[PDB]
Amino acid sequence: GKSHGYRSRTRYMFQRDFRKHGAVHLSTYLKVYKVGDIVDIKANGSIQKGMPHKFYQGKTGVVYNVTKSSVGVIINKMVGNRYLEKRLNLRVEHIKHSKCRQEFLERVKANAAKRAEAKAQGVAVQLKRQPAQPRESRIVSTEGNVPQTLAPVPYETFI
Amino acid sequence: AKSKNHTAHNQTRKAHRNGIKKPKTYKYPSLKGVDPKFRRNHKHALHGTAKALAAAKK
Amino acid sequence: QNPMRDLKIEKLVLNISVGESGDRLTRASKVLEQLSGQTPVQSKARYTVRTFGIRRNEKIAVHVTVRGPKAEEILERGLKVKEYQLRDRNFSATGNFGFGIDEHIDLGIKYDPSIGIFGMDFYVVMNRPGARVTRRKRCKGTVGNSHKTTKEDTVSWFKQKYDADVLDK
Amino acid sequence: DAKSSAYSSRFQTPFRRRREGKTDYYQRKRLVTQHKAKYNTPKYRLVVRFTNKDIICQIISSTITGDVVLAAAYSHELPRYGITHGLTNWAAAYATGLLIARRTLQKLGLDETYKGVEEVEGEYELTEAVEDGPRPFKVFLDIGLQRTTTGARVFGALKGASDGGLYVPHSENRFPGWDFETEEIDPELLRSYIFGGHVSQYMEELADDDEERFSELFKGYLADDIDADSLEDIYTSAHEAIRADPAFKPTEKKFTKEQYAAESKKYRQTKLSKEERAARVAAKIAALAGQQ
RNA sequence: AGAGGUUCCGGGGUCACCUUGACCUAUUCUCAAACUUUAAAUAUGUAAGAAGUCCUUGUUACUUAAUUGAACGUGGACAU
RNA sequence: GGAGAACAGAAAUCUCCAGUAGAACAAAAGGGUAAAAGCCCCCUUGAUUUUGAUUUUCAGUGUGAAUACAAACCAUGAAAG
RNA sequence: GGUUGCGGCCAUAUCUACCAGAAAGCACCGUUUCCCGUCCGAUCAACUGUAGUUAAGCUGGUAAGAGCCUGACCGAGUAGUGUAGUGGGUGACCAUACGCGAAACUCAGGUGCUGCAAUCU
Ligand SMILES: [Mg+2]
Ligand SMILES: [Mg+2]
Ligand SMILES: [Mg+2]
Ligand SMILES: [Mg+2]
Ligand SMILES: [Mg+2]
Ligand SMILES: [Mg+2]
Ligand SMILES: [Mg+2]
Ligand SMILES: [Mg+2]
Ligand SMILES: [Mg+2]
Ligand SMILES: [Mg+2]
Ligand SMILES: [Mg+2]
Ligand SMILES: [Mg+2]
Ligand SMILES: [Mg+2]
Repeated sequence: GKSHGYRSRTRYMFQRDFRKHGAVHLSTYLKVYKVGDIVDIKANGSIQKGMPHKFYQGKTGVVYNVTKSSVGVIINKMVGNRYLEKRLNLRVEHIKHSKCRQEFLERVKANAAKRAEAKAQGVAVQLKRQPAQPRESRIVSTEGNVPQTLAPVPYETFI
Repeated sequence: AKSKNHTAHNQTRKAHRNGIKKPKTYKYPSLKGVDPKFRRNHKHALHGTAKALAAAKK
Repeated sequence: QNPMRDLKIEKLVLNISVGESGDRLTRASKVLEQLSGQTPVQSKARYTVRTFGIRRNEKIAVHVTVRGPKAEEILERGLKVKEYQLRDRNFSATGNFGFGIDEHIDLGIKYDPSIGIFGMDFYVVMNRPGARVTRRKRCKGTVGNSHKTTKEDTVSWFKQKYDADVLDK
Repeated sequence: DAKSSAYSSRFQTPFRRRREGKTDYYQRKRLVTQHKAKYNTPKYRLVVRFTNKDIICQIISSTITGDVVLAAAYSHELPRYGITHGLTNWAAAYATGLLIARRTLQKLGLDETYKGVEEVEGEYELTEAVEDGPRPFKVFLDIGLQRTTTGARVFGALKGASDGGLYVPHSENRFPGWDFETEEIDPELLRSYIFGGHVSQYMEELADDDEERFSELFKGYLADDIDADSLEDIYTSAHEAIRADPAFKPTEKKFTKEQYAAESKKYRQTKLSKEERAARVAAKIAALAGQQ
């Protein structure tokens, strides 16, 4: 018989992360979630109320609703040939903020500061990120660094 | 009569024939599922804001 | 060495294990009640043996816990039965000790009905001051190594006052 | 003793204060967690702790970096209000709670409104809200680890903080004077406990039973001639002494903290370094195996 | 797979002994789809902004001890 | 598990120490849980009313099960909850 | 800098053995009329900071300590793996090309950091 329950195939994944079992520390409850905050979903297996489904662990969504002990998260789910919006009522033990968005807002603050500094001057700023450019020309010195290496090694066995 | 039971062959190809569509996000999302205590207040906050803007504009 | 490194009795716990309930164990409660001046508490059997005659949750024992000077008073009244003699055993490796007497002999007899003979177990729990630190709720710590009661310390405290000796027949 | 390396490897410690036996985290989560739609609103608790020879009342909110104290009052500054003896008794707990309530209210600017129970009668009075005004300062009681008994003096600080003007939500059935048999309170017994009636009756009974115990206990009362019927006058005078100026004058400290540090550093052992640790190991090898 | 550790823990042999099993301790050889401290590669979620950012302050019957926040805004600034 | 206590030992109850869970949580197996979710005690009926929203199987139908709220009304507790 | 109360991260904090602690704090400690709770004022409750003590808790230090944490061109670009070939090989498997890349091990270092408030030669 096929078994397809709500917590099927969740043996290792709602597991409680060796030597970090037990109580949930208080900063989880002390974080503040507002509507529009982007949050990662990672289900705490010790807290059984308000758990997400096993599909939604690892998924990242936008908070749409904030309640007494939970937040509502919108997750796009690929169903067939399209995505569907999934509204999730998850207690805040299974939710943490997205550090990608945290560093994005620090990048927004940095971009605003650099544009304000370039407006204090008269120069352009060129404030887009650029990829890893190819390396420029070098002059590798040899003083103390004479190029010294030999050939491949023979086959010895050392069993 | 014995035959093929289930396969997911060709399903991703058919899924990507007409693309995989993202759900077309909007400004002003629906307040379906948002807290009713927030909704009842927000209706009145919006009504008072529009009233005050009409009074300040006329 | 210090006045707070002094071995003192916490409790003398007095145990009568009677492998049946009802009338005989109410007599066993009566003798501990009149001996100690406190009502005793009864103990149910943990499991069923069928050879000891006991069943689960059957109240097959009584015991009482006496603290303060009243435990010291029953200590001599039990040790005269033992002729102020104990053994190389009877002393725990944790520093507690205890023995067993019969007849609860004569000291403070009541109206004395047709009860019969009731032997009993005396067990004396020894420590030093500062033993609250494992018993209190807040900051429930552990007594350090120099302050822990040992078998040598409690047998030296016994071969001191009460003037007794051990291992001698 | 002598645990295996597998035991020490797989051992998971409790946090630090569960190890120390100071904090109930099961109580703390419930006491600190706010309604998430009350987004950054702090949740203040009246921490009431009883050491030997002190009573600590604090108003504490919580951040991720740590707890934050808004106003704190101790029973050892009750000498400046007049109470010099029995600083851990039920009445000193009441006066410490009243002190932190008045101090907190004039800190927030909320003391002219919400005067609280001025004339104290031992009635179960919970602080009500002024209509078309600011609401009373809601503060939840945090007793920590100590047990709730009918008449425990942490409910003394509960009663004192509620009487000072804080809305501290409680029920009347842990105060002294509650009967187990009937669901009614004794306001006169509670009012005696407020003004130290239970100490005064024992003072007037020890002198009549055995003067030796009345010389052991209450030696400080006979030292400066505090008669047993003036306890109510002392606590009464101290209550409006508290109410007239709860502003927290601090001590002069009679030294500076740099001198304190420089003088307490002379008795703090300093950790050794790699070089003298290795020198100790090598000299241990040489001495213990220098052919005796 | 050998080493070290004395016992009416039913080794027969002092009536404390070559011919002691388990157990304990430090080692040792080899493993696990339904074992695990770890832990990839490939596959996988989200973000990379005008529906944005900052400043001022309007509404509310929500929320706060308190225009304190929340949500939506007005007005202003920022479009190689 | 170790050390002790007349009958009492392999195992009856009593006492101490070690004890990260090697126990228990109705029932499979997996997950979870130590001032607890286990054991014992006290109070109790929220195993109640009404209506939306959500999740999983899904066609994003039904049924089942569950989640977070909202208006009540209660229980509990000193209270937060 | 010590200490307390409330903590954040939850072993660099735990565990074992030993030693030290001035001041204050904390603690043990003293009492049982009241509130309260026990078989037992041991715990819990109350009262006195009074009779005493740093013995313990607590804090710090020591250990070629166990554990834990961090780092390393240490193992090791090894194992595994994505991609490629009308590559090798009877096969099992393997080498190569473009990539990603561990773990155990072995060494070295470390052994709580800190927030609010109060107090202390
Ligand atoms: Mg399955
Ligand atoms: Mg995992
Ligand atoms: Mg077919
Ligand atoms: Mg509690
Ligand atoms: Mg497999
Ligand atoms: Mg079960
Ligand atoms: Mg499990
Ligand atoms: Mg509980
Ligand atoms: Mg079903
Ligand atoms: Mg006592
Ligand atoms: Mg107490
Ligand atoms: Mg080490
Ligand atoms: Mg250390």
